[PDB]
Amino acid sequence: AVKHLFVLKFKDEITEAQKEEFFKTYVNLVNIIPAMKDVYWGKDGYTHIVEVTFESVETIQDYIIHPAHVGFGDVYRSFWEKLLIFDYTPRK
Amino acid sequence: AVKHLFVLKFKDEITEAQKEEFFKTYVNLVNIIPAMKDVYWGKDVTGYTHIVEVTFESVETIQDYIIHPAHVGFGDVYRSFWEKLLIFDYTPRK
Repeated sequence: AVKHLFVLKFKDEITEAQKEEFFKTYVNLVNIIPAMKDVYWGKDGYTHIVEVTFESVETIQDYIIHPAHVGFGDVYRSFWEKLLIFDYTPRK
Repeated sequence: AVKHLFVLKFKDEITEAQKEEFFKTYVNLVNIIPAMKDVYWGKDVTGYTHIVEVTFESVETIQDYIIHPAHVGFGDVYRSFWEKLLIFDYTPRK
């Protein structure tokens, strides 16, 4: 099982309630995007972390071009100053 | 339960043998440092190339890990392997 992990910094103008709303609405994408298996997010100049579980590297791409994900980006991309993305298979 | 996450880029000269020993030694710290509950690492397939996630009981046990001599030892030996590093400590939530 693979992970889609991303790390974010919000723009200064974004309020605390807005950041909270951002993650709540993101997590709700589990209700719309079949590829998303689980999501967790957290707050520790990056401040926030999001981890999504996927069946495979293939299913990650299904999430990427899903119309709800594209829609989320269009509404919310303006919230972040900068973002890093990582896709990988956890191993020990 | 809290998460210790770090993301790294190795310096260009670092070999595949050095990289594997690096994660092999780091993963092995679970057996030495009680605070470390589990570890997984991965290489990005999409700057930063590698991901390491450590699970801890709480933020208190993270500090036990931080000053543990085996952890300090890992840092002294292996810190020269990485060009850049980001560290995050956070509680996962939904």
